[PDB]
Amino acid sequence: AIRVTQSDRDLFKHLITEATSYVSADYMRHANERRTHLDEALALRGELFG
Amino acid sequence: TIEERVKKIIGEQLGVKQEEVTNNASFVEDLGADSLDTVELVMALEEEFDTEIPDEEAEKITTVQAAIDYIN
Amino acid sequence: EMENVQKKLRKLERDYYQIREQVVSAKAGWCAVMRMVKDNGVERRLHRRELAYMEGGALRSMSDKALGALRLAVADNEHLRDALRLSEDPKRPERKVQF
Amino acid sequence: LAYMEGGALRSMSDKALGALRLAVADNEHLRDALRLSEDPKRPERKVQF
Ligand SMILES: *P(=O)(O)OCC(C)(C)[C@@H](O)C(=O)NCCC(=O)NCCS
Repeated sequence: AIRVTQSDRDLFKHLITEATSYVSADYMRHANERRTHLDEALALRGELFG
Repeated sequence: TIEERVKKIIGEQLGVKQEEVTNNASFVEDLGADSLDTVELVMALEEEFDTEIPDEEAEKITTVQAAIDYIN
Repeated sequence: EMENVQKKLRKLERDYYQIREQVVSAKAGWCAVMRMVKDNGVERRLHRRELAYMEGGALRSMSDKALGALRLAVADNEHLRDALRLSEDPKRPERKVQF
Repeated sequence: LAYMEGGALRSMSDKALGALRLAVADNEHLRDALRLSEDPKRPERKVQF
């Protein structure tokens, strides 16, 4: 039982951590860049209006 | 037409269904558009009709009815 | 002087319109991107908000390193491997969500 | 490669370095060269590696 559980725990830990890192990174960069573009657009809009 | 272009824009800027977006469908509650979502929605609406809205006049708009009213 | 300044004003108007259009398209795409992860991926796994304070470069670099490892990790499952390999295309991001 | 932008080059380099880290666990020498070269501002380092 110990062997089975150890093997499966290690495998799931590894795969989950790697996949999460990989995919959340691209997601979060998309999000941050969209936010930054919005911020830049707001700055431009305010300066243009002024 | 304008009254359907508004729904198209609102939907694809919030992901909400065409049915959910009635004239009275308030964005923050009915469509769940939060601060940046509301800003982006007004941005896309300005793009759709290549027109600009005053800051206070733009923020005043918070409902599909008010949005169309200002647009038309 | 004022006319000279209005010249810069018009240039800035053009720039702002460009930025506006870009952000509009970005939000339109992100809508479907979110509605993919909207299926219970967002909460604690795919969205990681602590990462909000870094730039595209670092995120992409670490993503590439993670993929370099994961591809060997996913050597087994052919269809999962295919999802990984295809989503490897940065131009079509939501693939990686589906993967 | 002149016909691609810097972002693509950086992505490719990092993607290669990932598999390199996985593989190099065998040899100390290549591992040391890697652990020194991976920093950006030391291209010569990578070359030695
Ligand atoms: P959300 O809670 O992130 O809020 C976004 C925002 C309403 C603060 C933003 O869209 C905004 O309006 N920023 C600019 C405010 C303004 O009128 N600034 C003056 C010109 S720079």
